[PDB]
Amino acid sequence: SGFRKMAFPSGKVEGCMVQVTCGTTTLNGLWLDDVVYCPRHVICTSEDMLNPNYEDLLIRKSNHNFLVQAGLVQLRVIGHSMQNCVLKLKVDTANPKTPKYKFVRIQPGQTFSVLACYNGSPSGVYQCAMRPNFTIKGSFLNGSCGSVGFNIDYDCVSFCYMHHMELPTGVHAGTDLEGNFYGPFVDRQTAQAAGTDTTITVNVLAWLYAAVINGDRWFLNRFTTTLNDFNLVAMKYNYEPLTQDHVDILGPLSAQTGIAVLDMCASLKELLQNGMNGRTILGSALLEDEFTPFDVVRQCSGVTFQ
Amino acid sequence: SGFRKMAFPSGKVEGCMVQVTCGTTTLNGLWLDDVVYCPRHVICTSEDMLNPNYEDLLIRKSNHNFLVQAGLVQLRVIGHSMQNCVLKLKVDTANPKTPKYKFVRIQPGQTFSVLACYNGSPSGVYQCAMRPNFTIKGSFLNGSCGSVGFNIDYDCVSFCYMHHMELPTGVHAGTDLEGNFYGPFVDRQTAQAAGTDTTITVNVLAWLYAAVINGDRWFLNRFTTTLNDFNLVAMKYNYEPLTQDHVDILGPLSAQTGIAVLDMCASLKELLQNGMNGRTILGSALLEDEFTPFDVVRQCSGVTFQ
Ligand SMILES: [Cl-]
Ligand SMILES: [Cl-]
Repeated sequence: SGFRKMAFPSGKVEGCMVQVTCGTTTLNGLWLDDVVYCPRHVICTSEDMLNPNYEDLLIRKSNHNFLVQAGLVQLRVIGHSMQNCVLKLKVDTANPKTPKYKFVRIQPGQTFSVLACYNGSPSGVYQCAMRPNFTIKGSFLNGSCGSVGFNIDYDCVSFCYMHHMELPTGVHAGTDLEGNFYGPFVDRQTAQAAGTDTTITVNVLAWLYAAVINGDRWFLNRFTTTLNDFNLVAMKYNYEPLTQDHVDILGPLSAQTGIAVLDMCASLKELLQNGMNGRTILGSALLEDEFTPFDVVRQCSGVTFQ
Repeated sequence: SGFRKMAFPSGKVEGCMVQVTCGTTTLNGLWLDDVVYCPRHVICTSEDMLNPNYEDLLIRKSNHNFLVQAGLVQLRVIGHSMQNCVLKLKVDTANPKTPKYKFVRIQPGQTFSVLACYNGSPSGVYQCAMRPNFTIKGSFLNGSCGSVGFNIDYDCVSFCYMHHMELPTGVHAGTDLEGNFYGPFVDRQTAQAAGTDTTITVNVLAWLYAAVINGDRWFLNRFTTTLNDFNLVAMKYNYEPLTQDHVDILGPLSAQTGIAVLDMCASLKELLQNGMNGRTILGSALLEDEFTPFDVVRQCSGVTFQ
C-alpha cells in the first residue's frame, strides 16, 4: 500500500557523470562509451551568454581546452564537435560503467527522473514531468547544467533530458541528448517567457485511479460524463483536452478497478468545480499531474529493473 | 532555483541489495561485508505471522535453508543468528561493493531515502520521514520487506531503517539495522494501531524558509510571536511543540534570509488559523513537514556526495 513520488534507481546514471571545465566555466557531462556529452555553453563566460555566437566562440577551443574529470581520474580528449546545443567530447577511454542506453525525445506529459549533479558529483534524485509548455519544474542551482533526466526499462536507460537554462520565472529548460531544446527556448540570456502551464489531464486521472487502489475513495460520485462535456470543464480550468487515445491508455487501470474512464472523468469534473473542501487525496491537497498511467501501473505492481 | 522532494543517490545502496528465500517466503536483504541482514519473518509462513515464536521456528532452520542470491550469483551461507527482529546471515564472500557505512537509529522528524526493492532488485527511490508516532508513509507492496532507508554524508551511508510490516491503516513500520522496531510495533499480524500523526513543526518552518529563498513570500506577515504563544496554536492543530533547540537549529536559515525564527512562527500561526485561501507554497496546497532544516540547507546550496 501507499503511493509516492518515486524516481528510478540512479546508480546506472551515477556511473556516467563527469565534470567538464572550459576556461573558468564548470558543469556536468554525460560519459557514454568514448563520448562525453555536455551543454555547449560550457565555452561561454557569463558575459557571452547575452549574445553568444557559438560557432565563433568554438573556433578558439581545442581538445586540450576541455578538461574532463571522472571523479578523480582525468580523461584525455581526442576530438570534439558541436551538435545543435550540445558538445560531444571524444575521449580515448570507453566508460567501463556504460549501461545499455538509448536517446529518446519525450512528449509533453511524460515523466522522468533527474539526477541533480554539481562538479560531476551526484547530489540527489527526484521525479519530473515535461510540462505542456515544454518547461520542467526542477531543482537546479548554478553548476547543475549537464544534469540529465532519464527513464529505465529493465536494464536499459533512456536518456531524454539535459539541463541547460533557468528562466527568470524560476522554471527550467533543456535539450534532449541530441542537443535540441524542448519547446522554443534557446541557450541565451534573453527575455524568454513560458506559455500557459496547463494541467496534464490524463496523468491526474491515472493518479485518481492510484488513489482508489489505495483506499482514498471519498471523491467517487454517482455521475458520468462524455469527452466533449468533460473537455468543456477542462478548458475552463486550463486542463489539457482529453482524447480517445488517453482513454485507451487508461483502460488497464479502468479494468483493474472497475471504474469506467468516463465515470472517473465525472469525479474529476466535480473536484474541479467544487474543490476538495479541505480534504486530501494520497496526502495531497491539490490534483497531482506528474504520474503517468504507466507510472501508476509500475508502482502499484512492484516492477523492478536489472 | 526550485525546491523538490529529493532522495539521495541510490547507487551505493543498490550494490548491497540481494534476494533472501527461506522455504516459500522471499524478501530482500542487505549485504554488507560478509553479512546479509534481513527481517526475521522470512522464516514465517503467512499462517505463522498470526502468533509466531521466532526462536522455536528458527530451530528448524540451517544455513543451507537460507538461499541468498546477489542478482544472478548464489552466495554461500556459513552462519546465521537472530538479533532482535533481524537475521544476520554470514556468507563466505565479502560484498566487493560495500561502501563506507554506519548503523544509526534516527529520531522522530528525521528524514531519509528509501530504496524500494522486490526480489533483491531496485524498483525506485523516494524520501520519507520518521513520523512522531514512529510510522512512515511509504510505498511498499508484498515482497518489499527488507528494503532499507538511509542517509549519505559525503562518502558514508548511514543505514537507519529496514521495512518489516504494513499496518491495517496503510502506514508502515520497521526496524533499525540492529533489529529494534521504531515505536511500539511488533512483527506479528496483530491489532496494531498508530497513535496521533502530529506534524513536525520544525520541518514546516524550514520548508517555509526554503520557500522564501525561492520567491514564494506571500505568506510573510507583519506579526511576531513567542514560543509559548505559538505552542498554544500548535497544540490545537496537533503540531509538535517547538523548543528552543528547534529555534537554534533554524538559526542558519534565519541568518541567510534575515527573518527571525519567531517572525516565521507568526506566519505559520496565521497559515494554521486562516488556511491558505486556495494559494500554494512551493507547488503544495498544504504545509510540508518532511524536509529537515539540514535538508533545506543541502538542497539550497548544492551539496554533493563522493
Ligand atoms: Cl512519475
Ligand atoms: Cl527531505
